[PDB]
Amino acid sequence: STIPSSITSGSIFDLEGDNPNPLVDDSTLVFVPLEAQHITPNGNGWRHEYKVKESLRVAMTQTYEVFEATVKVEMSDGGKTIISQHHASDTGTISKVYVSDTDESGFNDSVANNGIFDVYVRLRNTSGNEEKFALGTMTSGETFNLRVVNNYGDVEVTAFGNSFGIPVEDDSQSYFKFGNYLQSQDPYTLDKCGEAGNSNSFKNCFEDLGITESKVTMTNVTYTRETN
Ligand SMILES: [Ca+2]
Repeated sequence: STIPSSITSGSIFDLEGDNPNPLVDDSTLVFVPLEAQHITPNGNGWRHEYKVKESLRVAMTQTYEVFEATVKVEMSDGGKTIISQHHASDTGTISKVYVSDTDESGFNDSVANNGIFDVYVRLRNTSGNEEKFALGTMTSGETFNLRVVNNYGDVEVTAFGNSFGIPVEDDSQSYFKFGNYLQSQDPYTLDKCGEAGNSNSFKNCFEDLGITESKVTMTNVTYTRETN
């Protein structure tokens, strides 16, 4: 199936990282932050992703959205990226889906820099605390199915046949984003590398971390959005 127009045309999503464009063909999206190298003032790395445009943003509890895709990940050992997330008005996050090869405990692998990436989700509950849940593991080159649903405040994520969801902290100007947001972080110590707003600092970080590859390919993509 071809990538929906809401994404390709910009009717719903704004692009972050113009070059190269993620649409490599009518049916494929390729996110390569090491090439797009898009930065934001508070970002901690490089990204290549789409975000629901500002004018359409409403509260999490005021929208029904469903994002689904076949996701292939090719990345160097030790890499860590966020491939989908619900962002809040300020600097807050509501939901985040990761593919990371770090030593953070609590997942199926949790062994830094060994080529086996943990795929998990972090959801911020109504008390403002994040609850994390392991979905599966994968090695570079593998593919999995991702489905994220925000049912008017109740967010659910499914991957590898595993599902987890809870009602989340509401935000009046929330917005969904997806793609490849590569995190500048040491996989062993989890310490952040680089300086905010300094692209060259992140360039050096990824070089020193040995992250020379990070490509998230998405196919069979679908996105539904109903705001009331
Ligand atoms: Ca690992």
